[PDB]
Amino acid sequence: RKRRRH
Amino acid sequence: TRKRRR
Amino acid sequence: GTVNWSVEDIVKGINSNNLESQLQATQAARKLLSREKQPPIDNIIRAGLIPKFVSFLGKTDCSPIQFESAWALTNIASGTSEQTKAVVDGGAIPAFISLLASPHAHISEQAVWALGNIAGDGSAFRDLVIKHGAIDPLLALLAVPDLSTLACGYLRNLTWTLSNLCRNKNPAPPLDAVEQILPTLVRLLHHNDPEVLADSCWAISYLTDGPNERIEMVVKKGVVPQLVKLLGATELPIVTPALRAIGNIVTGTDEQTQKVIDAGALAVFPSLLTNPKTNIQKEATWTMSNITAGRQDQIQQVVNHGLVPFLVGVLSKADFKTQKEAAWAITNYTSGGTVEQIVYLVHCGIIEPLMNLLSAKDTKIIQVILDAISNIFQAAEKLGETEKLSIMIEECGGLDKIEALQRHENESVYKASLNLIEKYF
Repeated sequence: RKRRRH
Repeated sequence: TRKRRR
Repeated sequence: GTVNWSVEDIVKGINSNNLESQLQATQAARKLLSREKQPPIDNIIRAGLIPKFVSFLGKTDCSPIQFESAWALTNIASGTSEQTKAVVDGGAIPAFISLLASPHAHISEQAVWALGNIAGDGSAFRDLVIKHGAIDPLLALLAVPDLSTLACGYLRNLTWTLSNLCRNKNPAPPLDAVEQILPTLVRLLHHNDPEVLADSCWAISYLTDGPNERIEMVVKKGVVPQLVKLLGATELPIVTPALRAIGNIVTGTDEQTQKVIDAGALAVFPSLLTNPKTNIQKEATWTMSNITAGRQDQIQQVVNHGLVPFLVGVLSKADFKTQKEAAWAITNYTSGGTVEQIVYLVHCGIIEPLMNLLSAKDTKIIQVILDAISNIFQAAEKLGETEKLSIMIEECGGLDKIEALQRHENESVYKASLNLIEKYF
């Protein structure tokens, strides 16, 4: 899976 | 075998 | 300042030969790509900005632009497979691997994050990241006497990226890579942070999802007791991957299943088989079904832990998929169990719920239940108590269900019901 940095 | 993998 | 820029302005700034204007435009791009709703990733890609960000990754003399471009590329790589592919095609993998050794902790963290996204895309990019040599610097980042000295978020990102390097099959990760990573994974499995533990358990569950040789690679490291301990944890994000890994392990040889049993796993299943989370119950019942497919002493250890009543309870009332896993567990039990174990199973009240489940529309559960009934009848014949079992099945309304199944579309169910009725009813 993937993670976006907010 | 009766074993069942996912 | 650098808030709410247009892609036009970002391009104008990045195309200037002014490194400070480029830095401000790159930060504006980062902020645009970090917005909660609808990040314009495709617009940024069409503008041709990925090569410029990748080139900025290499400006050792300007760490701020390195960080901003790494963040922007991380956010681009977090999207669809096409956008991650665009990032990779820009040459970002070796640049991020080089940044892994940056003296600035936040830049190294961002490189870890970006590599994690890229590897998480799939098997191809996972193995490509491995071929570029990321595992060695990644693990060197964790080469400390005590993991508690590292920043929490940093350690969490490292663990998550390592989990993505263990993820995905067809093909599974390279065996040499798995062996290179497993020691650090064990150490992280003994860490105290809940998120680190969850991601380590997920990594172990990925690694144990395969042939017996992969499971053996994992269990040789001696992680099963720690996996059981975590199976007893209170945080569901930890129990879920730990239970996943334990089930995967019990899908292997009888010796690996026995390693799971010797660690005390069965004592946790009273709670897992009654857990409020439906997924936990389903996974636990599937794990039980694979454990009842083992040797007779392992079925006996299932009996001694008082888990047969819990299987009866799950069969009587639970989500349908959990009930199907319980039916599989009962059928494996009856196929491999002794006559004493089968009559004990009957004494616990399996007949009535096993029969009530014959009203299901799923044909496979009907086949499983009919096989279990035939095995129980064979045991009864070995004891000469077949008439008692027949009247027991008749009293709960089972004979009617079996007779109705005689007129079933599937041929196997047809034949099984006919045989049961003609041989015992």
